[PDB]
Amino acid sequence: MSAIGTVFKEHVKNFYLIQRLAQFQVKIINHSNYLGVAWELINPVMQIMVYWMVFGLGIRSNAPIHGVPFVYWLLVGISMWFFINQGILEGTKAITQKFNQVSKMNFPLSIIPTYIVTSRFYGHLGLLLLVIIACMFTGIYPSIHIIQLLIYVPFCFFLTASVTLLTSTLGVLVRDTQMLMQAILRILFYFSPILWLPKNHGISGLIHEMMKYNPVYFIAESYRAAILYHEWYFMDHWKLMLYNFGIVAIFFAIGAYLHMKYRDQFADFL
Amino acid sequence: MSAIGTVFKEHVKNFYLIQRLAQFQVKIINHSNYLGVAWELINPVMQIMVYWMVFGLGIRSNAPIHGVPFVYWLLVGISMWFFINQGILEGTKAITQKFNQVSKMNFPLSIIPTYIVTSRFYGHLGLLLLVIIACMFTGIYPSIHIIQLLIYVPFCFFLTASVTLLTSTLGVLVRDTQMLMQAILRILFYFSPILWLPKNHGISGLIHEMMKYNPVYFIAESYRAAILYHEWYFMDHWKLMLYNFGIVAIFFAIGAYLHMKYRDQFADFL
Amino acid sequence: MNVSVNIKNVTKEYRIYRTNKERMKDALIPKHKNKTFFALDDISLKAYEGDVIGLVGINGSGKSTLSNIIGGSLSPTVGKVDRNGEVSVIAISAGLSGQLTGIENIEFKMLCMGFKRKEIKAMTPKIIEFSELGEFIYQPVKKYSSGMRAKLGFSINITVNPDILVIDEALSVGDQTFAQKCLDKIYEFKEQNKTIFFVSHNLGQVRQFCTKIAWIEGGKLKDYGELDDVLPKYEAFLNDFKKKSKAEQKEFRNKLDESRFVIK
Amino acid sequence: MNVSVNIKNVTKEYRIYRTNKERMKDALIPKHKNKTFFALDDISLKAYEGDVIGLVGINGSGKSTLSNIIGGSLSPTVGKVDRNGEVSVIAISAGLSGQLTGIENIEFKMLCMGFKRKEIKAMTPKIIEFSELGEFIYQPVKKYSSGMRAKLGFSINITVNPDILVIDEALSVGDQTFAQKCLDKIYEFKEQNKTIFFVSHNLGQVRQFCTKIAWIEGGKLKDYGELDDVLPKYEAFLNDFKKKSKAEQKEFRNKLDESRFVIK
Ligand SMILES: CCCCCCCCCCC(CCCCCCCCCC)(CO[C@@H]1O[C@H](CO)[C@@H](O[C@H]2O[C@H](CO)[C@@H](O)[C@H](O)[C@H]2O)[C@H](O)[C@H]1O)CO[C@@H]1O[C@H](CO)[C@@H](O[C@H]2O[C@H](CO)[C@@H](O)[C@H](O)[C@H]2O)[C@H](O)[C@H]1O
Ligand SMILES: CCCCCCCCCCC(CCCCCCCCCC)(CO[C@@H]1O[C@H](CO)[C@@H](O[C@H]2O[C@H](CO)[C@@H](O)[C@H](O)[C@H]2O)[C@H](O)[C@H]1O)CO[C@@H]1O[C@H](CO)[C@@H](O[C@H]2O[C@H](CO)[C@@H](O)[C@H](O)[C@H]2O)[C@H](O)[C@H]1O
Ligand SMILES: Cc1c(CC(=O)N2CCC[C@@H]2C(=O)O)c(=O)oc2c(C)c3occ(-c4ccc(Cl)cc4)c3cc12
Ligand SMILES: Cc1c(CC(=O)N2CCC[C@@H]2C(=O)O)c(=O)oc2c(C)c3occ(-c4ccc(Cl)cc4)c3cc12
Ligand SMILES: Nc1ncnc2c1ncn2[C@@H]1O[C@H](COP(=O)(O)OP(=O)(O)OP(O)(O)=S)[C@@H](O)[C@H]1O
Ligand SMILES: Nc1ncnc2c1ncn2[C@@H]1O[C@H](COP(=O)(O)OP(=O)(O)OP(O)(O)=S)[C@@H](O)[C@H]1O
Ligand SMILES: [Mg+2]
Ligand SMILES: [Mg+2]
Repeated sequence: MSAIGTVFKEHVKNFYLIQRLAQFQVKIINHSNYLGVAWELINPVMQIMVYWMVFGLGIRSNAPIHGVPFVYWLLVGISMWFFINQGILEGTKAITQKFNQVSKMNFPLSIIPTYIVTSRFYGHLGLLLLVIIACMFTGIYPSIHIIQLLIYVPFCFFLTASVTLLTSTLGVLVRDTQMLMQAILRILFYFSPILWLPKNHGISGLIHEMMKYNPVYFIAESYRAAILYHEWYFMDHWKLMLYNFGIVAIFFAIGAYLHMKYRDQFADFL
Repeated sequence: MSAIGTVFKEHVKNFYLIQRLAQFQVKIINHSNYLGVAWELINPVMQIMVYWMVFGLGIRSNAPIHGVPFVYWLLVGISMWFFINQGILEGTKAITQKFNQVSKMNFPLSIIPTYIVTSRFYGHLGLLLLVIIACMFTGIYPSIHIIQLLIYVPFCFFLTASVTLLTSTLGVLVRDTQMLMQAILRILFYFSPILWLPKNHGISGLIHEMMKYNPVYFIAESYRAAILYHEWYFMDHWKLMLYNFGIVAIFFAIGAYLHMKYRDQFADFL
Repeated sequence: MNVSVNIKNVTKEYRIYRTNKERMKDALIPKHKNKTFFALDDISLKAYEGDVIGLVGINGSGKSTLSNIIGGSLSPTVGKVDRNGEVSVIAISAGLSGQLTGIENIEFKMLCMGFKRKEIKAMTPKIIEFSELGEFIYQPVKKYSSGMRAKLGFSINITVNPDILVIDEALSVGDQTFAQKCLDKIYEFKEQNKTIFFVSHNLGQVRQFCTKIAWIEGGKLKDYGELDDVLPKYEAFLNDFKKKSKAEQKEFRNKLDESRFVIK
Repeated sequence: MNVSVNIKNVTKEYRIYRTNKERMKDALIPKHKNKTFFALDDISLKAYEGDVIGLVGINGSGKSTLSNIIGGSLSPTVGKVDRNGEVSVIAISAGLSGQLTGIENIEFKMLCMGFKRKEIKAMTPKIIEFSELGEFIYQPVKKYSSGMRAKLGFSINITVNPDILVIDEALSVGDQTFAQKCLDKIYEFKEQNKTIFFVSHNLGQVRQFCTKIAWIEGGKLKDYGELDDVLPKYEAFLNDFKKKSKAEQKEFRNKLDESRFVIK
């Protein structure tokens, strides 16, 4: 109860500092490139292209899903994945990499993974705007339902942030954690509706039911409902919403407790 | 002609130094892990597992290829890919990362990417021995044809090394190179016989003919011929052998020329 | 007067390992005993407002550990430290990034130190004037020389106004002209009746700056008191040590390191 | 006697950029002109065997650039350097890894310096004896203190036997007992009639060690000659500089930096 309050207060009091440090990190990462920050959009785009040639052209022989061309289905479904992947992979390393620069200073230590996540949220927002603009050429124009994004884009961010708040502490105590996530994230990519849709009513039915326990399922399906299908997603799937809210709350609580329990001895493990 | 001679002499005179520095690098990379160097085998194994559940169980419904179970086909075909991927991805960064430590000393600079490649060749050799042992449980025992590996395991190494000798120089002059390879290597993974076999005689026939211009095609097919099919591979495909030898020679020549042209001004670009 | 810093029974221990099997066995088994190294051992001293205290001792004595424990960046294994007031540390190179320019580095480091946006905006021009870089304030710090990096770090760092200050082996930086500026700033800092902890090997600087001496030997507090009663004793010990043979010095160091290691 | 180092018309230039568009336009267009900064400008001096030469000047003068160009780690834009003999540089912290132990670091650094395996095996025990670490030779260097890291680096590095030696602002390290050892080693190095280049701000050390003085001002060679004819002149200039006002010093520095920048 005190750990949650401390972490919440530290994050609420330092909004401007989080944004500024995220911007400085984006500047530092792309310093020597000739193109600069443009790579923050170029790298995610190329990866989508390959994924269209393998799973759309090769497999599926370019077959539409649910009355929509496969290219736009995949485009709307995959826009948030690079943010999640990179945000978790670097938020797990954040404290180990950045503790010594601020240790002598009096600094709110719980905001270190959060600004590392924000530096990737910027590129996610740019890509999502590009995707919405690109969807207008086929004839899919924004509707009233697009307002749902005001709940769905924030939630995604929160989810990622909560995970890092745990995996930053675990990564200081035990370094092997950094090697485990690489294997876990891959499982979360292929067992999700980003590239394919399970058949249901069969041996694929159990796989579908298990897939519904992945939060990426809810994220991709809600984005598609807001942008492509013109539907109010929560009018049929509020139980998944409650399940995912519970997941985020559990991750945040455990991460806050562990972080406030071990933060004073971080110099021992580093 | 002088650049080739200089690079060749520098590599030939320093075999022991290359091996020692590769071992020190392997020690440095895994320092804080509880398991230690065991991860050098654990990480490649897990990635194979996922690739078996997605492409073997999901797609293909577990269908054999060429009279062999799919699991062993994939296992023999994928054993060298992690070495190639990691070796190129870190050999591109080697000089940028390690120039300043040896610049004041009189050091053979052309061997910096090579020992970074050797540090990954160690784990490749361990995984290949494990794969050969695992193939004995089904009833596939070593034959005389296994001696072909004495030509095929070295060639793979040479190929990787040659590429880095170019991409280490290009990565110092232009940093954006480091972002391009990530996208190129992915194309080289899916357009290869590691996971699938093209149909031929059709629209897939042109894809097969283009795929034969990938060196990974020759590497995987030669490994499988030596270990699985009990065949002398060069008795039907010596033209592919000559093509790949020419490729390696071209890469080595261009890399040596550029490296000896720019090495004296590496401090400007760094 | 009033106690500003109060240190009571501060102890710092470390665990020494040879192979990964030892480390794992200690991590798992609760009873497993191993070698333990005492970096500090039962340090107690009371500091008052306006006291300048200089830390003296040979290599490996434990003065950086004590100044980190006072600074708040490190925690005792046993005992406790009570601070009355805000604490700051002079670490000039900490927040500098070679990718950023000098102007950007000023804001980055001032943000990491805890300043607010309005203060950063107000005090940037004075820092730029002090550092005396000129045009190179508009260039990445990786294009600087060593003296210019030190000058920028010092100029950013000297803008704090704490109640307790900790300095670790850097009183002045740069060429002969910058050193006088740095010394004048430090003397002004002393004038305002602030508590200062100072770690150095320059005994002339210690004689002209500090007022108390803390002698650290083998992780222990050998002596503590006024400068003119304690510094001559350390100097006499130092002059006696140079007059021994090599075997005597090796024996002294081995005897010192014997008491610091214990199996438990 | 015999010329050992011969420097002829050495010039070093750098290109100054403000935005990425400028950098790209310069990279593409062959005629594009930009600002250019002259770090060095037409340096010529002849060194003889047995000469100890001390480099003096204010911050940003260009002595590290000259010692890197002599050392071989940097290349001139114009001119040439002729060396007669093998060249070594004292850079103690270069090859040390915090992940490795001390014993491993000895071999790693000696390999990077160019030694053969048999020599490394033969000279490891003497280095271990010199560094005086004791048991901590079996521990990772990241568990050391600063003095012990410096002592290990110096002990590894002092084992070279070159014809030309370059030292950049480190004559002795450690506490009061180690400094005498380091100074004795450096004096032995001078005794063997070896050419030494030395960069420092300590003018007493320069007076007691060097025999020639090279004065660097604004990237140029102000003067060069015997110690007793040149060092008093630099000291007189230095004492005159402290007696100007702040505006006069700013004007002097601005005038100096004016001549170093040129559009071309
Ligand atoms: C592939 C897998 C391989 C194996 C995986 C690793 C096996 C476990 C390794 C144990 C480990 C990882 C964290 C484990 C739990 C984290 C997950 C939690 C759940 C996640 C969902 C910490 O383990 C924790 O150590 C804490 C010590 O702070 C201790 O805290 C509290 O305990 C009580 C209440 O628990 C409470 O009364 C007590 O007051 C607390 O201290 C915890 O109880 C204990 O669990 C790391 O090992 C640690 O290494 C440290 C030196 O770096 C070392 O500290 C130092 O202490 C002295 C001060 O200088 C000095 O002697 C040394 O410097 C060193 O000795 C720790 O002693 C050692 O333990
Ligand atoms: C996403 C893409 C974005 C755009 C991509 C980049 C566009 C090109 C950028 C050009 C670039 C990349 C290499 C390009 C070719 C490499 C691939 C080859 C083929 C691969 C299959 C080098 O370009 C090369 O520069 C060489 C300079 O050494 C020059 O060498 C030879 O030229 C003649 C014979 O060519 C020969 O007579 C001549 O003697 C050689 O000097 C080459 O001709 C020239 O091509 C990098 O830019 C460089 O930046 C350097 C400062 O870091 C800068 O050097 C410094 O020089 C002064 C000394 O201090 C000083 O003033 C400054 O310190 C600085 O100015 C270079 O001047 C500048 O050029
Ligand atoms: C088609 C395909 C199967 C299916 C396959 O091969 N299977 C599984 C059981 C039935 C069928 C067979 O028996 O052949 C696969 O698994 O991976 C692939 C990868 C990894 C692929 O990367 C690239 C392509 C591709 C891209 C463009 C174009 Cl124009 C054409 C191709 C591509 C196709 C497949
Ligand atoms: C089957 C499958 C298609 C094929 C598919 O969906 N297609 C393409 C055209 C025809 C058919 C369809 O119309 O449904 C695909 O593309 O990706 C997949 C990914 C990315 C997958 O990751 C994991 C599985 C999986 C693993 C185990 C088990 Cl036991 C079951 C599953 C998996 C299957 C597919
Ligand atoms: N993580 C660590 N594990 C074990 N021992 C350590 C660790 N950090 C420091 N020590 C030891 O603790 C002792 C005190 O070190 P310090 O306090 O850093 O040195 P110091 O007294 O300041 O002397 P200097 O800086 O070399 S002049 C030394 O024996 C160090 O080797
Ligand atoms: N990469 C670079 N690009 C542009 N200017 C540079 C670069 N490296 C160094 N300089 C400048 O070159 C000049 C000479 O620098 P140095 O020779 O390193 O300094 P110094 O003369 O040794 O004086 P110190 O070390 O600060 S006492 C300075 O004005 C530097 O800012
Ligand atoms: Mg210290
Ligand atoms: Mg310098």
